[PDB]
Amino acid sequence: RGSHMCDAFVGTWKLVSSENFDDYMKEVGVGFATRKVAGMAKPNMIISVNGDVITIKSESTFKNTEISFILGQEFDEVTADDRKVKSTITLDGGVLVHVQKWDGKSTTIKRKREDDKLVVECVMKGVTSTRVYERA
Ligand SMILES: O=C(O)c1cc(F)ccc1Nc1cccc(Cl)c1-c1ccccc1
Repeated sequence: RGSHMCDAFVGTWKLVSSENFDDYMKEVGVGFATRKVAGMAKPNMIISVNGDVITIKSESTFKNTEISFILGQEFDEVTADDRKVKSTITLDGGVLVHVQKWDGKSTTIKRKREDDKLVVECVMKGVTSTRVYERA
């Protein structure tokens, strides 16, 4: 089994900057106490690929979470803020596009490589948050 373009995401990443994330969590519907505690967190993101299966882990003082998935195939996810969502992740021109649907709501998380960084864009309606990660 050979290399894949998405191996560019593989590695250990740490959060280095965040913008508008509190507003993004508000639009998602995250309650007060969770927003305050989660807004303080500096998560590590650990991405690995094994065959068709991509695994993304998030570790922080707030919560430790993990998702494993195959591109284009819907799965059940319990988010860090305790939402139970249906998720589908696909590869669009080098960008991992992650859509979560729940309670009639929808949010989109994009992960992309920019220079030596992994840039995350969290979009909920008209509210966007940027989370920038660097190699740990
Ligand atoms: O935290 C990131 O950067 C991130 C990146 C992603 F690609 C996808 C999700 C992310 N985090 C969250 C999304 C919604 C709600 C919450 Cl509470 C979190 C969250 C906050 C603090 C610690 C752990 C998780």
